[PDB]
Amino acid sequence: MGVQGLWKLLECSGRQVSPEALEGKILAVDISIWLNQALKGIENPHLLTLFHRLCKLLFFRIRPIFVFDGDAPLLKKQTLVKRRQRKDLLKAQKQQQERIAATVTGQMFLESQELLRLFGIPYIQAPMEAEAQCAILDLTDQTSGTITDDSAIWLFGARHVYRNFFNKNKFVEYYQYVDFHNQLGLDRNKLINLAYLLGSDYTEGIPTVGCVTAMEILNEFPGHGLEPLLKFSEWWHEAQKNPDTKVKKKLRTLQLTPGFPNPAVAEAYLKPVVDDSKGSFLWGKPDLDKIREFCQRYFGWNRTKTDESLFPVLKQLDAQ
Repeated sequence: MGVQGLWKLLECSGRQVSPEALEGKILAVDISIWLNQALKGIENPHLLTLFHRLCKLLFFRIRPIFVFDGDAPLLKKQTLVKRRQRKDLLKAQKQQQERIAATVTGQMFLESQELLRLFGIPYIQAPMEAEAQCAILDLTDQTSGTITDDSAIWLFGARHVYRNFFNKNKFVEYYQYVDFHNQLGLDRNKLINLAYLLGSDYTEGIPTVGCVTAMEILNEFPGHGLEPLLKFSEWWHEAQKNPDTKVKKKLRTLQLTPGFPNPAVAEAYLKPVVDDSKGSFLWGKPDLDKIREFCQRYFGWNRTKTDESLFPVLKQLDAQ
């Protein structure tokens, strides 16, 4: 999700840790990555995965806050419209394609929230981007960080990220921004400029521009904030207009969108819509009896089958 493979660049800034390290931490959990994965495709396997995942969290005495997406921002809605209409090649025919998609994500929102309530796990509906709201819970010190596999959080200014926390590999990667800012020399603004080139949810990139081509462009036009891309654009708009060899001749062959770099994109990552207010989050003891019913209704699980998974979690919670 987000950018094509920003994770590849950050590999070397990631300490591996044991789930046991996360014990006691308040952590934002991004559920929107799960919702999206499950939207494509045994009955209710999405809920089963959520069920297991919740057990892992509570078993390791993590106090998670689930964050669901609010309204999609303008740039996102626009870039999804261009890109879906670039893949194909009536006006109310796609309006029905978005209405069925909106009920399916609508049920899945409700089903997940039910399960969370039952496990005493608090959730919030972010205003805009969950990732951004998770990022601001991070910055306000309301969480000790975010559990997500979406590299986008970094662009919304996340400090602490736990990645691959739900994997068949089962090595939890812990990243802090501070460590990749010092060890790979990669700041927030550089990561944003990379969005502009590699392409993101807020902007399509430049077609033939990979991790390597992109980094070359930022090293070729050193600057602060958006300056590097502004100089790149100026030079390119000037090495187009006037028809004498130079090292980064590769760039002359690239063809960018007219308004690039549109500062609206940087603005959306830098000053996103979020709830800065200090919230009162609570954590309930899981309603064993109501989870048994849920598992009966959704998985067709007898009590015992539910109990097999649930008890180890509960007994594991009743030590400090």
